[PDB]
Amino acid sequence: TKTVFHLGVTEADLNGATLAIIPGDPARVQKIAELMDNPVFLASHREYTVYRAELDGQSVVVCSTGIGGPSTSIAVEELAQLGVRTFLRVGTTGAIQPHVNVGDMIVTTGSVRLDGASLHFAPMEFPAVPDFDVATAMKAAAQESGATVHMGVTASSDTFYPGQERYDTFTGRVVRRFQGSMKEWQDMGVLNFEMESATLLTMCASSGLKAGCVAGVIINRTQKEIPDHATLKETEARSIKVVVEAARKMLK
Amino acid sequence: KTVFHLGVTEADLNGATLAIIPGDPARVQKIAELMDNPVFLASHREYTVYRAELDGQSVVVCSTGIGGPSTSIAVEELAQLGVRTFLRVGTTGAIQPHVNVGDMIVTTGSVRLDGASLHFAPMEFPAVPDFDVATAMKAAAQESGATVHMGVTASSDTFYPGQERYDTFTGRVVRRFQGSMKEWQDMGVLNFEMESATLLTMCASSGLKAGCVAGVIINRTQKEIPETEARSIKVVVEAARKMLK
Amino acid sequence: KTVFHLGVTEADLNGATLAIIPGDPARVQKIAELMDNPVFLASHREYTVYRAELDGQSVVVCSTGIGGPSTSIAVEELAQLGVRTFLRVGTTGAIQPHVNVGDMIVTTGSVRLDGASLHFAPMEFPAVPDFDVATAMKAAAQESGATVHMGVTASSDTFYPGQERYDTFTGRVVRRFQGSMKEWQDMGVLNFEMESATLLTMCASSGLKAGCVAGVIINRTQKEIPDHATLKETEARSIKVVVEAARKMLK
Amino acid sequence: KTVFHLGVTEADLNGATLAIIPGDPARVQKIAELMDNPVFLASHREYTVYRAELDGQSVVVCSTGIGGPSTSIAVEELAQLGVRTFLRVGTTGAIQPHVNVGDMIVTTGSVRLDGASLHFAPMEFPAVPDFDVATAMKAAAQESGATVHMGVTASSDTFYPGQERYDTFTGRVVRRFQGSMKEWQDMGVLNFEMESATLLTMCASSGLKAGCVAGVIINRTQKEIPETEARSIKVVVEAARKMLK
Amino acid sequence: KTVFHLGVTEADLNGATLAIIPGDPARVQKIAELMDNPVFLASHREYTVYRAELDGQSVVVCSTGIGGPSTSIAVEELAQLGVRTFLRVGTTGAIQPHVNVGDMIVTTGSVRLDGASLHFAPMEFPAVPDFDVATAMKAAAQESGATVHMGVTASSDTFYPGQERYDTFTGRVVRRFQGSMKEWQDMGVLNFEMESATLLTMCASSGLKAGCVAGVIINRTQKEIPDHATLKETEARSIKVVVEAARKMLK
Amino acid sequence: KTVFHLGVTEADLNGATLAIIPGDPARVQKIAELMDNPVFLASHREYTVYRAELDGQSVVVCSTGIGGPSTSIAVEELAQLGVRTFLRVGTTGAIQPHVNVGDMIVTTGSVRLDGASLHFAPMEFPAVPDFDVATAMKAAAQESGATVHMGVTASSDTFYPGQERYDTFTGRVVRRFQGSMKEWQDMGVLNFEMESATLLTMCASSGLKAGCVAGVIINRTQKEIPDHATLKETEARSIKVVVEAARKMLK
Ligand SMILES: Cc1cn([C@H]2C[C@H](O)[C@@H](CO)O2)c(=O)[nH]c1=O
Ligand SMILES: Cc1cn([C@H]2C[C@H](O)[C@@H](CO)O2)c(=O)[nH]c1=O
Ligand SMILES: Cc1cn([C@H]2C[C@H](O)[C@@H](CO)O2)c(=O)[nH]c1=O
Ligand SMILES: Cc1cn([C@H]2C[C@H](O)[C@@H](CO)O2)c(=O)[nH]c1=O
Ligand SMILES: Cc1cn([C@H]2C[C@H](O)[C@@H](CO)O2)c(=O)[nH]c1=O
Ligand SMILES: Cc1cn([C@H]2C[C@H](O)[C@@H](CO)O2)c(=O)[nH]c1=O
Ligand SMILES: [Cl-]
Ligand SMILES: [Cl-]
Ligand SMILES: [Cl-]
Ligand SMILES: [Cl-]
Ligand SMILES: [Cl-]
Ligand SMILES: [Cl-]
Ligand SMILES: [Cl-]
Ligand SMILES: [Cl-]
Ligand SMILES: [Mg+2]
Ligand SMILES: [Mg+2]
Ligand SMILES: [Mg+2]
Ligand SMILES: [Mg+2]
Ligand SMILES: [Mg+2]
Ligand SMILES: [Mg+2]
Ligand SMILES: [Mg+2]
Ligand code: NA
Ligand code: NA
Ligand code: NA
Repeated sequence: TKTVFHLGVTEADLNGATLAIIPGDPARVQKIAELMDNPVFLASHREYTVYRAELDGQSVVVCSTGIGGPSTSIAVEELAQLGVRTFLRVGTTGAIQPHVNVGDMIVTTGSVRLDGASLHFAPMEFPAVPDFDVATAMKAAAQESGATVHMGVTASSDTFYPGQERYDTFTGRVVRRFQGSMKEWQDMGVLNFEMESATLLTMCASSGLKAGCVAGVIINRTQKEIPDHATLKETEARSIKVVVEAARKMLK
Repeated sequence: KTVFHLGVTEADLNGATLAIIPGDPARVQKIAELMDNPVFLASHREYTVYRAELDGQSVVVCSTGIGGPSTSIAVEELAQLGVRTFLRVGTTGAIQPHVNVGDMIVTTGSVRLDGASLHFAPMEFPAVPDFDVATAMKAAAQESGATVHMGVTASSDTFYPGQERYDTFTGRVVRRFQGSMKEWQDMGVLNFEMESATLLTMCASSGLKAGCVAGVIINRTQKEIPETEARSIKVVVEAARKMLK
Repeated sequence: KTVFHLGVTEADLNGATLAIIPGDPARVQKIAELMDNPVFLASHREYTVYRAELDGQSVVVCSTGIGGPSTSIAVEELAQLGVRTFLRVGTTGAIQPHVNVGDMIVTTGSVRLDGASLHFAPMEFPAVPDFDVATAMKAAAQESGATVHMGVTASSDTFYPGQERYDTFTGRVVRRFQGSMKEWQDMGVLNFEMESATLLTMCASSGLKAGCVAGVIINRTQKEIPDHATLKETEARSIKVVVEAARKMLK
Repeated sequence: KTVFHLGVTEADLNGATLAIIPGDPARVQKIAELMDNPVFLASHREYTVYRAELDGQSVVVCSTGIGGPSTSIAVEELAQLGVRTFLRVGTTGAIQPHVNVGDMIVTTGSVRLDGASLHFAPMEFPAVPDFDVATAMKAAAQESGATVHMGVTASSDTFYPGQERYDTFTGRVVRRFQGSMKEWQDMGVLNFEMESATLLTMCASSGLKAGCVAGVIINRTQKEIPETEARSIKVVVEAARKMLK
Repeated sequence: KTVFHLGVTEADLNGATLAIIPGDPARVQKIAELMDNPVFLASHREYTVYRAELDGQSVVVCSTGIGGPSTSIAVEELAQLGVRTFLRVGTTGAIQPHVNVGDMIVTTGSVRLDGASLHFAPMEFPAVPDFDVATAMKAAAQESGATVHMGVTASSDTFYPGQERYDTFTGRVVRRFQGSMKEWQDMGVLNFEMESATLLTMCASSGLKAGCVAGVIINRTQKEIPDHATLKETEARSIKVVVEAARKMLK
Repeated sequence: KTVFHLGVTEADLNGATLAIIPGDPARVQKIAELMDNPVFLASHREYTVYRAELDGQSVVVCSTGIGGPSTSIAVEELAQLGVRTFLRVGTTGAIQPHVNVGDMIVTTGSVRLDGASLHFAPMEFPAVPDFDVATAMKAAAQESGATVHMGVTASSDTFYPGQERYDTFTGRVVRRFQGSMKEWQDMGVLNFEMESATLLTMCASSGLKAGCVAGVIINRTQKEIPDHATLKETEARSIKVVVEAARKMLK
């Protein structure tokens, strides 16, 4: 009966939803919801915009997370309090491998925990791993969209800048831990950087929740060509089509 | 002349070198309107950005979202655009029985229960505010008539297990955080929030001046889950006034 | 042309690029004989090596011994000899009440309670299998009629304190591991073994494809002493499964 | 009721709740004589203890020896005897080019390159001074006419490799500390000393007020191997005066 | 009365309280036959176990396999069966230019580059031998005419990256271990092997006496390919030495 | 040069390459006077420095103060002046019931509960004595007639919480140290002091020879007060022992 503190929704508001799609950007919430039936705005507070919709007759929540594990952890927790058990993350990513192209899609098979919030759920030795059904559904949905799909490891960083070894910054400095790190992850086969998967996957895998992450590649750190506008727009649309279809696969 | 997330240019800031950085995008306009000629600049994601004038000087107000990661983006991008001083305001849960709802806390150092701070400095580095900003915040807070506590803040990457909340879906907390609230209480830590460790470490190690003031809206010795906010933002604007040179 | 420990050459492998890597040297022949033309290659230390053919393709079977360190040597040396895909089968103790003796587990990620994984990637790197291998193992395991669990495996450098066993010489468990079985249980961890963290981390960070499948021999919430016929049936099914998983991985 | 190391009783302190804690036992009498009625109490090991009176109030002066471990014993045992406020004075090497020999530094937070701080709080906890003490030290240092810097201090369990000195027997520095001076410099750290991390962490986590002020006697951008000390103790006594009320 | 892996019972050990624990199963019989009435007890996995008699006292010889994890099992199960003293002999690669191939090393402490030691004691605990065992080993080593070095051994969960070997499948060494051989050299570390940290930490924290002696088979500052006659001489001497160290311990 | 803290020159040491390093400045003269021609060299801060002659050879006696940090300065500066061997003597609290006040402990390895050791070697590195110094100290200690224990010492940067003392101002002990005394006791640790981890790690990683010997004057497990005579005898015996250990180290 309670209204969760941050998301401002009740369990009844979710109309029985046990699955949530959790993009990063609040603006993307409506966009995902309208790919389903009967999208209804529930609430917007802070970075959390929440809609409900229906997919093959089943209630689905779409809720933005904001950037980063901390804000993601709140949304996932409060949704879980309200009965959500499956969380499908969709979000943009920078690829770091030359073979991954802008417009491709990555389904994370495990995340490098370059975050802090994951540690609030499990010690570092615990794997930031998706639920296998979710990863499988995301792969299938991504392939069916016509996308080129990569399964692999994602580096999930609490920062956009030094943790992704960006030097074009105010200080131009990167702390010792992250100096040379992009090359190290590249050499280790890591596909991409984003900022939420380690927290999400660790939290869920250690809490009896099913989670997975799919991402559209919007830049490649190894390509000094500017991503074409059309490809990006197409990638935006494809990513959310894919996550909704992955949700469909998870429901039945 | 652009930044990746904030959607504003250096020109948009009209020479501002100080930012007030609340967490909640909805607080941005409220803070801006406490100043002169507030102007909406941009809103994208958790980042709503206004400018206003305070004693004739441009000040930026920019929300951070919850947590170190989104905060770190805002601070970096504001710094790219010339901002050098960052005044954090927000709400907080006190963990000391003598710190009351409505009191204000000015953080003298943060327990780094975050990940992003480590992306700027190793854990041994202190998450401490710039002394002038802390001084200005204490003065603004005290001058307002508030009851003000200076001290250590536990700054957590989570709202729930890292602040040892149990009224949660799993109802459990990982080993590291079991008993942690009592430990911080024993150690004299005043309060929990989610951004100061990142902000203070990032800034103290990057030649930026930062500080945090917080309004206490719950006492965790009383209960787990929750006018103070209005008073806090008046205080931070006065702190900004004191920082203006 | 030579490796330091395995005592086999690239030529001995006859072009094999896939290895099945059980823990027990005695299991190697058993696995090899599920395939065509099994040939004993070498046995040195804990490394017994056979080759066989699966649908006309050479497959190597090589034991790892117990633990990440000896596993890491075998994987490295096999990789030097051209092996790129590693299918681990091994016995395991389940820790979840709902995971029954005789069930099978395919590891989706390992809790890195080992040291050797850190020699390949820092702790934040996930000990996760190659998705194709995990998919092949799940399919093989399910097709066999087994009850199959996908999930997290706690992978320990010890059998005793790191798996929170107290019935030991000292009866002591270091602080780090006191209460750890309950913690992993609460976190949904399915089982304990002693090699997957090393194997999965090493491979995932080295451009090698790896996965682990295991037959549940005991459940820690029940008894430590397995029933002989049950164990035998589980072990036989597990090696049939890993061979079919290899079949699925063949190109 | 005589503490294990310091060789004094609570009665010996005549109600003092403030201590000045230099490192060198020889400085103890020198600080004490800046106050009224200095009396020698005890000398054992590196711990020389005097009492004196400052504006009518009893103050203890107690040396710490070099390093967190010996400092921790002195602070603990003084605290057992009623001391609640600890003012550290000492010498320091600056690592910033703009900080000059003769300048003073008031530590706003310490990089915890020590071990004893961890015996009081985990590394995440900030080695930060009490704000009142830091404020009093700044004011006292300024009023002496000293050039004063507020900022972060790297506090090392060694004088040599932990301060990245190479003119040593081995001439080498362990991986952790190779390039560390430059890293701290880049992060805006002002100086190196050896006690503040322990002192500040211990006190901040134990309900004790502490701060550190230091006279710069060498600039490490200039050389490795090293009036400043006279003025420094004047300043710390004046900071003590400000703390009393 | 039984154990989980070694396949021997307390009765099988005939009251032995001392074990010689080589790494290689094939070395077990070679050690046992230097004593009286050697008898094969069991061979399961990497664990080959013999008993013999030394000056009228039963001694067990039990291989460990490679690595701390398999070693920890052997030590634990032997301790369950009454063994209290563990003498490790094994081959090693020296990293100091002044330590020659054919020299012997008695470990005075190990750099804990392993994971299993942490399952017995946190990292700050010293991986230290029992002083009587180290003393006996030094004496035995010296009496054999060997050139003997007492000092620190780096004990790695891997043979390859943890010993900073680059001539590998990936040719990569994780950041932690890049430059590590030079660091250990500069710190006076004598040699690398893969079990002593686990063994010494486990034993020193569990009321068991342990020590490690090793013959230098290669020097990393020289060549990786040992000369056969030199290697054979060194290995023969090492097992003679460890049996004499056992004699000294049992006196 | 005159070293910065110790205030002595190389010439002042008259060729000494061995130092006895007690903690307490007041103990320096007492040790020096057990030898021939004791000469006061300097006193600054916690560093009182004497020279004396032992069998015609110059020996330095230099106090360290309490704790690794001040110890590290003294060892470094003496090493700059040619000192290569460092014999630590002091008193200690035992934590094992079988260790009696008046017994002596020679440290075979230290639990690194300090910070300064990390400034010389990472935590994995063992805080272990030079074998010759430990051997000499054991011999000197046993020849004195004392009961001598060889074993692990817990070396703490604090006297209070790091030794799990609760009779303190806050009565609080941080999580890391709660239950730690029982843990070290169960791991066979003999005693607590506050310098050995730093000293041993520093020296063992820097090509310096060091060891520690200590007289037991308190036992944390015994609720009886040791009498004056015993304590006096123990203090005197400890320094007689360290000087005899120095004699044994002279070349
Ligand atoms: C392009 C890119 C996006 N992201 C994530 C961060 C934000 O959440 C979002 C937009 O930048 O996508 C990265 O983390 N790294 C990248 O290189
Ligand atoms: C009331 C309260 C707020 N906060 C902070 C974190 C977020 O920035 C914001 C909303 O929860 O306030 C806490 O961290 N803990 C609390 O108990
Ligand atoms: C039954 C069982 C096996 N194992 C693994 C370890 C060895 O690799 C092998 C033999 O015990 O199986 C465990 O790790 N835990 C268990 O509970
Ligand atoms: C000059 C100087 C002093 N100190 C401090 C530590 C001791 O407390 C004291 C003696 O060196 O002064 C440093 O740590 N570094 C320095 O460079
Ligand atoms: C020669 C050599 C052996 N060893 C150990 C590992 C194995 O246990 C055994 C065989 O290689 O000896 C090393 O660890 N490093 C070496 O350089
Ligand atoms: C009695 C005792 C002494 N010590 C050491 C610390 C000092 O160096 C010296 C005096 O207390 O002896 C301990 O560390 N613990 C003890 O229990
Ligand atoms: Cl998004
Ligand atoms: Cl806010
Ligand atoms: Cl409340
Ligand atoms: Cl097996
Ligand atoms: Cl001083
Ligand atoms: Cl200078
Ligand atoms: Cl061997
Ligand atoms: Cl002493
Ligand atoms: Mg660098
Ligand atoms: Mg618990
Ligand atoms: Mg059941
Ligand atoms: Mg069942
Ligand atoms: Mg030579
Ligand atoms: Mg030679
Ligand atoms: Mg506790
Ligand atoms: Na956010
Ligand atoms: Na001292
Ligand atoms: Na093995």
